[PDB]
Amino acid sequence: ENKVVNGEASEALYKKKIIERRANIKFDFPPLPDWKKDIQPLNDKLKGM
Amino acid sequence: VHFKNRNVYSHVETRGQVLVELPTKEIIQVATVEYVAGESHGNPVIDYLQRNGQSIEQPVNFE
Repeated sequence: ENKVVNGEASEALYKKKIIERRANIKFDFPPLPDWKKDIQPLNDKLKGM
Repeated sequence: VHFKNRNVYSHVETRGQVLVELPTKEIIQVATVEYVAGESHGNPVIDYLQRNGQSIEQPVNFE
């Protein structure tokens, strides 16, 4: 009934478009450690050594 | 029906009688049809009957 009264053409507005997942290759070089969280607690002992 | 344009009613009006035959073989209305649309792409009452029911007479067309 909802199809008929509105007619057919309207339904494109509710038959929602969905995203196809195209691939995403990346040249992920290693994540640089945070200076403050990672490097600095080791730096006091290792700097210049 | 009144037309808004070539393709759409300004007003569907559609009315009449739904009928039962009693055990006496007398007949009465047991429901009224009372439909309006204004605009629509059809007429759900009539659309329904063609999809769910049949004419009381049909032509036995020859082959």
